[PDB]
Amino acid sequence: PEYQNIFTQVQVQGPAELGVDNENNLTEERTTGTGFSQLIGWIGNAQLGPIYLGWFGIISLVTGTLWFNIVGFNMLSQVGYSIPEFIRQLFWLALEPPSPEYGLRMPPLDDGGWFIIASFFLLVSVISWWLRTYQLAEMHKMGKHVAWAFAAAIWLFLVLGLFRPILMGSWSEAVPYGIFPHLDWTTAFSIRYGNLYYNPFHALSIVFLYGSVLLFAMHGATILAVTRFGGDRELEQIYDRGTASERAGLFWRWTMGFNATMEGIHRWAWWFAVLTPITGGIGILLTGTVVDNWFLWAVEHNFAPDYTQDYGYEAYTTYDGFLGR
Amino acid sequence: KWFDEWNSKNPTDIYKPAIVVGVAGGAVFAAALLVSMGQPLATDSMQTGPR
Amino acid sequence: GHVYANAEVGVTCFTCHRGQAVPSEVWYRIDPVTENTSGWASVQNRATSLSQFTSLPSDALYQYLLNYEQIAVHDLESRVETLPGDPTWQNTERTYSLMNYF
Amino acid sequence: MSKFYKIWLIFDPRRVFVAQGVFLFLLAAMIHLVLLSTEHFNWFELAAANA
Amino acid sequence: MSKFYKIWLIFDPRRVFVAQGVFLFLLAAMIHLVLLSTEHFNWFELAAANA
Amino acid sequence: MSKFYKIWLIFDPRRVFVAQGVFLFLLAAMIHLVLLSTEHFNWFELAAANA
Amino acid sequence: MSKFYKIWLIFDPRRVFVAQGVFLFLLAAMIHLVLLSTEHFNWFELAAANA
Amino acid sequence: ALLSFERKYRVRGGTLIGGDLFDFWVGPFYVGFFGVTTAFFALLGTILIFWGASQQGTFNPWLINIAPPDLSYGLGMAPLMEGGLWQIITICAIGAFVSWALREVEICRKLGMGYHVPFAFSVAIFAYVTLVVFRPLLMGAWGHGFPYGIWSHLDWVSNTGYAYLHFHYNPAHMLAVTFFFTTTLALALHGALVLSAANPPKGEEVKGPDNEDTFFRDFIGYSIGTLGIHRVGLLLALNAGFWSAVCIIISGPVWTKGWPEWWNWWLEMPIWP
Amino acid sequence: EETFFGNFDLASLSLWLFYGFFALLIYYLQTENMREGYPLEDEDGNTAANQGPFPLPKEKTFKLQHGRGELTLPGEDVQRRDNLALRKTAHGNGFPMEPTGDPMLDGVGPASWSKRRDVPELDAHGHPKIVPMSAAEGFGVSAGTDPRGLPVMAGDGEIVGLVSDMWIDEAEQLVRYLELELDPEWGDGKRLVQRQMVRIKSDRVKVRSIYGKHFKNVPKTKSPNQVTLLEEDKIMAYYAGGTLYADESRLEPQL
Amino acid sequence: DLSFTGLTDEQAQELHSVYMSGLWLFSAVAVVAHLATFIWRPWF
Amino acid sequence: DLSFTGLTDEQAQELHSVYMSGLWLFSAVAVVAHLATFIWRPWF
Amino acid sequence: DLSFTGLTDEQAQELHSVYMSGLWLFSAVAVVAHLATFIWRPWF
Amino acid sequence: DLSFTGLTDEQAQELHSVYMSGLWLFSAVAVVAHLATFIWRPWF
Ligand code: BCL
Ligand code: BCL
Ligand SMILES: CC[C@H]1c2cc3[nH]c4c(c3C)C(=O)[C@H](C(=O)OC)c4c3nc(cc4[nH]c(cc(n2)[C@@H]1C)c(C(C)=O)c4C)[C@@H](C)[C@@H]3CCC(=O)OC/C=C(\C)CCC[C@H](C)CCC[C@H](C)CCCC(C)C
Ligand SMILES: CC[C@H]1c2cc3[nH]c4c(c3C)C(=O)[C@H](C(=O)OC)c4c3nc(cc4[nH]c(cc(n2)[C@@H]1C)c(C(C)=O)c4C)[C@@H](C)[C@@H]3CCC(=O)OC/C=C(\C)CCC[C@H](C)CCC[C@H](C)CCCC(C)C
Ligand SMILES: CC[C@H]1c2cc3[nH]c4c(c3C)C(=O)[C@H](C(=O)OC)c4c3nc(cc4[nH]c(cc(n2)[C@@H]1C)c(C(C)=O)c4C)[C@@H](C)[C@@H]3CCC(=O)OC/C=C(\C)CCC[C@H](C)CCC[C@H](C)CCCC(C)C
Ligand SMILES: COC1=C(OC)C(=O)C(C/C=C(\C)CC/C=C(\C)CC/C=C(\C)CC/C=C(\C)CC/C=C(\C)CC/C=C(\C)CC/C=C(/C)CC/C=C(\C)CC/C=C(\C)CCC=C(C)C)=C(C)C1=O
Ligand SMILES: COC(C)(C)C(=O)C/C=C(\C)CC/C=C(\C)CC/C=C(\C)CCCC/C(C)=C/CCC(C)CC/C=C(\C)CCC=C(C)C
Ligand SMILES: COC(C)(C)C(=O)C/C=C(\C)CC/C=C(\C)CC/C=C(\C)CCCC/C(C)=C/CCC(C)CC/C=C(\C)CCC=C(C)C
Ligand SMILES: COC(C)(C)C(=O)C/C=C(\C)CC/C=C(\C)CC/C=C(\C)CCCC/C(C)=C/CCC(C)CC/C=C(\C)CCC=C(C)C
Ligand SMILES: COC(C)(C)C(=O)C/C=C(\C)CC/C=C(\C)CC/C=C(\C)CCCC/C(C)=C/CC[C@H](C)CC/C=C(\C)CCC=C(C)C
Ligand SMILES: COC(C)(C)C(=O)C/C=C(\C)CC/C=C(\C)CC/C=C(\C)CCCC/C(C)=C\CCC(C)CC/C=C(\C)CCC=C(C)C
Ligand SMILES: [Fe+3]
Repeated sequence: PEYQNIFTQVQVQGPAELGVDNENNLTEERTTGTGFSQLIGWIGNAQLGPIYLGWFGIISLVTGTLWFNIVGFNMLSQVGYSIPEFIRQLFWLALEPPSPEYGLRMPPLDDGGWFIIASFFLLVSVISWWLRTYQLAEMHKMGKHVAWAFAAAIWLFLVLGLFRPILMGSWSEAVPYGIFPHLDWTTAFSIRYGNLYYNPFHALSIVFLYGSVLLFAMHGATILAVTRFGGDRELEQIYDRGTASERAGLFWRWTMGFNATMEGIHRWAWWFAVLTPITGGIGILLTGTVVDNWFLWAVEHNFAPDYTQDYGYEAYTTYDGFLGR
Repeated sequence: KWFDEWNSKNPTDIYKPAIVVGVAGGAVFAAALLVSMGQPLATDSMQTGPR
Repeated sequence: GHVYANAEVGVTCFTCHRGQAVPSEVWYRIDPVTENTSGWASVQNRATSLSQFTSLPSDALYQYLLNYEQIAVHDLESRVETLPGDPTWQNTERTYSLMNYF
Repeated sequence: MSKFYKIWLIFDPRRVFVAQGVFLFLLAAMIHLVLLSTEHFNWFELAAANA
Repeated sequence: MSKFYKIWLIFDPRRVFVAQGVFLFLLAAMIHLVLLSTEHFNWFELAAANA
Repeated sequence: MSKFYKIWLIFDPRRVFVAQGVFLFLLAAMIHLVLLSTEHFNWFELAAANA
Repeated sequence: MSKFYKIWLIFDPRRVFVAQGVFLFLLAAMIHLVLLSTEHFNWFELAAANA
Repeated sequence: ALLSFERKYRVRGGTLIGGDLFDFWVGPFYVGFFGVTTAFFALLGTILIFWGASQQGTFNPWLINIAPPDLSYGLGMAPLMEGGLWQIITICAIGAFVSWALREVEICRKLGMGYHVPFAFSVAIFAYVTLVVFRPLLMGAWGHGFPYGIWSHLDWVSNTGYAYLHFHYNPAHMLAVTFFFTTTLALALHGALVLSAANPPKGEEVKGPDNEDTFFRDFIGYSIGTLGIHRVGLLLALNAGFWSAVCIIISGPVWTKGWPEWWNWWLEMPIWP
Repeated sequence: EETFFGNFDLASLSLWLFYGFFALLIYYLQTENMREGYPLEDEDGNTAANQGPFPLPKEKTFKLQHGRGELTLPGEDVQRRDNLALRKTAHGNGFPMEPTGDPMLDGVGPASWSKRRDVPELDAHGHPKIVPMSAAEGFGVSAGTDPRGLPVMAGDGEIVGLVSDMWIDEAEQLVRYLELELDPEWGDGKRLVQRQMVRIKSDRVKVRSIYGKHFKNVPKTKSPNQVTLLEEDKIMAYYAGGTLYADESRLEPQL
Repeated sequence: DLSFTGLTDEQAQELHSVYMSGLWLFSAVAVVAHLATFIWRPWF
Repeated sequence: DLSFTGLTDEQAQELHSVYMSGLWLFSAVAVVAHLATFIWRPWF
Repeated sequence: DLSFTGLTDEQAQELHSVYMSGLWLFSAVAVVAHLATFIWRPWF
Repeated sequence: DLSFTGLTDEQAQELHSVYMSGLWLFSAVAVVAHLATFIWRPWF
């Protein structure tokens, strides 16, 4: 068949690209040293490095390492410092939030103090990383879209861990640090407050998540299908329209009756992705503080379905009949 | 004695058989494997609520 | 009302015992399952013989089926005034462990 | 019936014979497998054992 | 008004005709279906009861 | 009413005919299926019960 | 009625014949299957029951 | 009405079947053989849904519910008012989806493009068919499919998840959820980077691909390129769909107990003391 | 919690506010995507009587690099073609157009090109972005099969020449074009093929879109060291038009 | 003279005559159907 | 005269004549079918 | 005369004759089949 | 005198005369195999 442009047929390699610079003097803080990986060169660029070292990046790295080490050493001490049993039960361990009886007060190290210290370090690390992503775009003389979309996810992060426990008045409302233990928190949160399906903001969040995955499938396929016209060079197509953009627009116009531009599709993508954590955080913040049972709320607002048939197995079959006796 | 027909008029012999072969050998036979992979373990279900 | 729920089904010795002096599936109290922990952190985060392959609390069957603690956790109105002492998501996890056992 | 030979004035024999051979095989194999998958016709019942 | 014919100097008749056809059919189907959701005006059920 | 022939100066028959062909068959299938979901007018079940 | 032959001045017969064949075969298969889905008109079960 | 550059692309030819019997446009929409079939199937399905709604007793969009038959009917046909309508609508929907994909193929052929979009849509079609055809066929009853209602098809998901107790412990569900989250994150980053290149602060010149490559190597130390990002996004979305289908198809016919129990192979390996 | 009236609480107010916001956002997003290709026209070239539900956006300005000036959109369609060898097949709207002469040589249908600028695309240094490999310092093949010297196979199975060079993108380290040297029996000079329409094997290079007799009419570059945007559009459109116009069986129904 | 569609005054009058005739025929059929239905099952 | 399709008056008259000839035959067949069905199983 | 397919009047008449012949033969076969089926197992 | 393959009437006849014998030999072998297998285990 025709070439489909999924893996590159042949690779070429030249001198390493050290990057652009301006009066801001970015070269001062950049590391020296690059590598080439031929395995990842089949799908994308092969060059590895260099990287930018600032104050925000170093602070974020140190605080994140501290948070990781605190969680890990607590998990190790919880098992008796036995390494084989630490490995055997890795997915089941966690560092647990404090008990409900302490409110917002500082608990003992045995019953949530380490949890609070680790949470403080993680918060510092994430905020420092956001500051770094803002500063880099400021020094490159570009727009601030990356920082604003990272801030939309940080909103749901903060609502889950900081704002809602303060509004409810207890640090015991936060999420435990563990793999199976945080999936237990998700299910228990859904059960405790009725049914999270009947939360309209959870439904809006699902709408936007599904839509973003659908949009990425569409955009990736469309750009790969017009690459024979040089379609992957999107910026030059924005500055000087070519036949790739026209064919890409006309496909969707003839398919569903309307289309986009080469620059306008990225606005659609940016909004569908960012709208997911915003609606999610609004939905989470309203639970427990305003609404305590979402199914009863749905019954009150008349969008809960009604069923006529009966419940129980004896209305449909017999115990002997199921067993085959 | 007709070698003056083949050498004079040449195409591709193996193109249509490759179609037949990628149709049955391909689709039909593999379908069998996939169905006969999960269905050998039959299951029965008991209803406890409305349809 | 329980053993004769649908038909005549009693209990004899050969219902818990099945030829053994000690019947199978008997349980003990194991509540402190991790070390260096004090409260809600002391009962759950471990795969034990009482937790049903999950990391849910191993405290159940001792507060519910031996002691008398409330199992229900739900609110019975769409909007209620939350008070301290009301059920939390940890009580919900304990009930979830009991229902897994059921 | 007497004029059935004019088929070779429509279809090229070279590309027909290879496809026909590719079809007759992949028919016989399917029939043999269908016979094997049954109990009464599996002949690996008198086989798979030596006294 | 005798000047109503000037609506065709603003709207294209080709698009208005299509829109009108779709609208009229959908409205008729909607009314016919609303009648059948009642007990007094469902003619199938009335036919069944009268026998 | 005597000038209704002028619709063909507005619409090309090539699109109109395919539109009408889709619409009429859709209508027929819908009506037959609606009749088949009642008790009084389901002829397949009436034939069985009458025997 | 005597001028119905002018339908072939609107639509190409080469394209009409293929579509008509597809439509007729699909309709025949659908009706046969609908008959097979009942009890009174399933001739595979009737043969088993009668003899 | 046409776009300013559209007329030179509207040529004749490139059809799988039909020729010029259906080769035209209606407004912006292209019509073909598969356009005709799509219209028929979609209209019949919608009208049948509304007939079922009228016979149910409610026209409320939140409350309409058309359900599959009981489990005692097996793989046979049910009465139309007790589950047969759902089966007819399912057949119509499958026909409509396949017709939509083939119409997309015809449009791709006429425009001279690759066939990536119909191939990507085929995976979503495959997930739907797994939900309504393959799993009920393996489980032995058409009544295992989800109902057609805006709020009643969430109750099906809830009850099916809680029938394996704790569904978060399904490993294939874990893989699918991870792929979904990663796809969304990648889409956000890609849109942001392109917009930031094309829309600098006021009074500044626009940027180029070198600038984008430099921002991401400074940011995280690696850049995937303007061609690799589209491949990666397509692959992530397709993997999400495929693993969703796998996770649902293993829950009924292959595993019967609760999902936490599956990890007993890890918890009891001989290598542990 | 209490209700203002009826069942109206904070959740309902938040929901209605989100509904209003989403309506405004949908309007903005649809309007931002109408900066190219408007207003609409009919099949005869005149402005259409219908223009839609959404009004046209206001103007925005770009500032280009390397002293190319400004770009304000929406504006006049500067990428428009002048004389198209096309004919109408109906007196109304909604029907296809028919080529007048040779669609592959006239650039219509899937062989269409857009009128881009007659200058090469530049990198950050201000040099032409795409360069032949013979004039790139320190570049070489690092993986895969090197296609230089291998023969080129046409779509009908004819050998037309040999691969003589590759044109690479220095900034992004990627191969963009393959350069061929035509045999005297199949034309004269050198031609370019985009990397996205070829398959490199161990002994040959295969091009399936066009036939052997179509290789002499591929558009040529003006200079042996660079290519402009117009030239690229004209070359890639030519190669893509063959997927429909190379053979009569590729255009008629497949059934 | 104002015209968005390119039509003329006389053309618009001629089109409107036939359109109104079709409307009146449709309305007459609907009136007869409504009267028959009212005699069959009154709703007032 | 107004003509979006390019047809003349006589061509439109011929086409309408044949079209109505088809319509009336379809309607007569449907009327016969409806009468037979009503005799078999009335709905009024 | 109006023609979109390129056929003439005589060719259209000649084609329609054979098409009608095929349609009538198909209908006759279907009628015989329906009669036999009704005799075997009557609906209505 | 059609020839979509470049053969002449006599050459096609000679080719068919060999094809038929090749088919009949396969038929005879299959008949004997089916007789043997039916003797092993009848299916009618
Ligand atoms: C108690 C509930 C259980 C649970 C029960 C289930 C069950 C059971 C299922 C999953 C499924 C899924 N779960 Mg889980 N799941 C739970 C909690 C979660 C959580 C979480 C806690 O955050 C997440 C993120 C998810 C997410 C997921 C995805 C991995 C997956 C969704 C399928 C999908 O996208 O296929 C997308 C594909 C499709 C089906 C779309 C098909 C589209 C078709 C082809 C097009 C239609 C066109 C349309 C008619 C046109 C209309 C528009 C026109 C204008 C008319 N689950 C809980 C714990 N989960 C589902 C799954 O994987 O099924 C495949 C599933 O069945
Ligand atoms: C039984 C389970 C309950 C349920 C319980 C919940 C709960 C509880 C929640 C979700 C939430 C969500 N649910 Mg739900 N949900 C259920 C079933 C489903 C189903 C389904 C059945 O199909 C689906 C598809 C979903 C889908 C979703 C998502 C749409 C949504 C998460 C938002 C998001 O963007 O996440 C993406 C996640 C984030 C962005 C989190 C923040 C991440 C930050 C930025 C990380 C920082 C970096 C890190 C600390 C450093 C790493 C170190 C590195 C190594 C360097 N739910 C059922 C009904 N659902 C969430 C929500 O918003 O609800 C309204 C939520 O809280
Ligand atoms: C999914 C997005 C996350 C991410 C990922 C990420 N980090 C990365 C990469 C990627 C994809 C690299 O390719 C690059 C790297 O070299 O990884 C091995 C790197 C890296 N960026 C880093 C920092 C970093 N980025 C961070 C952020 C993030 N980048 C995001 C959260 C963070 C966090 C979580 O806060 C940190 C700590 C390190 C993890 C690593 C350091 C790379 C560096 O210092 O310079 C470039 C590399 C060299 C010095 C030359 C080669 C040596 C390599 C470090 C090892 C591999 C070489 C081997 C020959 C190739 C094998 C293939 C590799 C792909 C593994
Ligand atoms: C629009 C919402 C979506 C989204 C967006 C989003 N996320 C983002 C961004 C954006 C726009 C960033 O710009 C930022 C980023 O850096 O992207 C590359 C990021 C990011 N999203 C992340 C995570 C994340 N996002 C998630 C979700 C989402 N992100 C949503 C779907 C999720 C989930 C649960 O779905 C997760 C888990 C990070 C990868 C990154 C933020 C990095 C950060 O804040 O790091 C802080 C630093 C530390 C805590 C230090 C950790 C120390 C480590 C223990 C070791 C050092 C790091 C090392 C490189 C790792 C180990 C490597 C080994 C080889 C040794
Ligand atoms: C991994 C693959 C992802 C994906 C990809 C994808 N979808 C696609 C495409 C691609 C690549 C297209 O090209 C195609 C398109 O044209 O998009 C604009 C499409 C498409 N995916 C769509 C929707 C969609 N995609 C979804 C998901 C996904 N799409 C995945 C996440 C979802 C969900 C639930 O997450 C939905 C709802 C459509 C907008 C579109 C194709 C729809 C279409 O045109 O169908 C033709 C038929 C009709 C016009 C209507 C038919 C009506 C039926 C006959 C009756 C109703 C039956 C139905 C079962 C009832 C359901 C009731 C509910 C309450 C449950
Ligand atoms: C860079 O590149 C890219 C682009 O480019 C620059 C792009 O743009 C895009 C595209 C992306 C976007 C535009 C972003 C926004 C997209 C989304 C949010 C995705 C979600 C989409 C939707 C919610 C809407 C999708 C709508 C659908 C599926 C419905 C549309 C379909 C119809 C109305 C029916 C289609 C018509 C047919 C089949 C023809 C009619 C049939 C006939 C037989 C004709 C005969 C006529 C009749 C029977 C009657 C008349 C018919 C009419 C009028 C048709 C209308 C129907 C009615 C009922 C009135 C991408 C990805 C891209 O990466
Ligand atoms: C029960 O319900 C279900 C759905 C399960 C069904 O089973 C439904 C089934 C159907 C609806 C079935 C429908 C079946 C049909 C419509 C069948 C139709 C069959 C035919 C029309 C068959 C035709 C066969 C013709 C054959 C075999 C012709 C052979 C011809 C030749 C071998 C001669 C070759 C020609 C030559 C050499 C030409 C000479 C060349 C020259 C150049 C002169
Ligand atoms: C009861 O509630 C529910 C919802 C269930 C319903 O059932 C509701 C139902 C409705 C609301 C139904 C509504 C139905 C209609 C509005 C139906 C309308 C039907 C028609 C207008 C039918 C018209 C048919 C016309 C035909 C068949 C005309 C011509 C056919 C020909 C074959 C003529 C061919 C012409 C040629 C060849 C011309 C060539 C001449 C030249 C000179 C080239
Ligand atoms: C019960 O309810 C449900 C919904 C289940 C139903 O079953 C409903 C079903 C329907 C509503 C069904 C409706 C069905 C129809 C409308 C059917 C219509 C069928 C036809 C019009 C069939 C026409 C067939 C015509 C044929 C076969 C014609 C010709 C055949 C030939 C072989 C002629 C060959 C012609 C030649 C050679 C011409 C060559 C001439 C030259 C000059 C070259
Ligand atoms: C009870 O409550 C609920 C909600 C359930 C309801 O049911 C509410 C319902 C409503 C509120 C309903 C409202 C309905 C309307 C407002 C309906 C209006 C309907 C019309 C105005 C219909 C008009 C139809 C006109 C027609 C068909 C006229 C003419 C057509 C033609 C003449 C076609 C021929 C045209 C030609 C030849 C023009 C060409 C002429 C030339 C000179 C070229
Ligand atoms: C011991 O062995 C070594 C050394 C190798 C190790 O270090 C091993 C380490 C491990 C094996 C570590 C394993 C770690 C995990 C599996 C961690 C899993 C973590 C999570 C799933 C965490 C989720 C966290 C948060 C969630 C879900 C939401 C929100 C959180 C927050 C917003 C947190 C912020 C907290 C704040 C703001 C409170 C601060 C309080 C103040 C008073 C300032
Ligand atoms: Fe992109």
